[PDB]
Amino acid sequence: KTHVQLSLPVLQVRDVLVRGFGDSVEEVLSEARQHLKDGTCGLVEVEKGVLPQLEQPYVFIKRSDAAPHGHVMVELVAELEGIQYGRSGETLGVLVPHVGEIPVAYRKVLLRK
Repeated sequence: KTHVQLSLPVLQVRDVLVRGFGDSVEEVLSEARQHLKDGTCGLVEVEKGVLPQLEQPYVFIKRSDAAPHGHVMVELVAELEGIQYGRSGETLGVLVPHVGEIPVAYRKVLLRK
C-alpha cells in the first residue's frame, strides 16, 4: 500500500534515549522509514527548547492533507543546518527511535510510504 495507518507513541524529550536516526539526511530518512515500518518509531511534539535537545539531522512528520479513520495524512521531511529535504504542511512532531520509553499519548497518522 502507498499509505499505512500507524499509531505513534508520543515521548517526552527528556525520556528519549536515542535522540536521532543517524548522521546524514539520507540515513535519517532511511532509518525513520524502517522504524516506522517495524513499529519502533516515537514522536516528540516540537515546542521551545525541544529541538536543541535532539540530534540533527531531524526527521519531521508534516501534515500532507486537510484524516481517514482518525489518521492524519503525513509525510517525512528531514532538516540539517536549517535546510529541509522535502516540502509539506504543519509539523506534528520530530521522529526518534522508540526503545521502550513510556509514552504520554498516541498520534494516529496515515503515512505516505
